[PDB]
Amino acid sequence: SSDPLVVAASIIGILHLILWILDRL
Amino acid sequence: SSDPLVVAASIIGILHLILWILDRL
Amino acid sequence: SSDPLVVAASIIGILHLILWILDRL
Amino acid sequence: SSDPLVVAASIIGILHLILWILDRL
Ligand SMILES: [Ca+2]
Ligand SMILES: [Ca+2]
Ligand SMILES: [Ca+2]
Ligand SMILES: [Ca+2]
Ligand SMILES: [Ca+2]
Ligand SMILES: [Cl-]
Repeated sequence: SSDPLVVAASIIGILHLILWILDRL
Repeated sequence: SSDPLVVAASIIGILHLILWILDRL
Repeated sequence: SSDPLVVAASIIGILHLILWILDRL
Repeated sequence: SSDPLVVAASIIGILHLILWILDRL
């Protein structure tokens, strides 16, 4: 388990990557 | 809970994203 | 130990960096 | 505490930011 702040940041990071990929495709 | 180093890095990462967004807006 | 989601995000982040480096080299 | 992999990724992430800043300055 992780700090809820870290879980939040990890999710935001992944969604950022996904949106970036979709933008370029 | 997380290592204090990881908590620090997560906060820095989020603030980086926020500042980037504000810069572009 | 960390949340499996955070472990996943950390791995993705590192592989992203590696691929970026290889792309530029 | 965190998974050693996550600690490693957090350190790499921060050093990446620092080097980027120094490069631009
Ligand atoms: Ca806490
Ligand atoms: Ca420690
Ligand atoms: Ca933990
Ligand atoms: Ca969980
Ligand atoms: Ca492990
Ligand atoms: Cl963690």
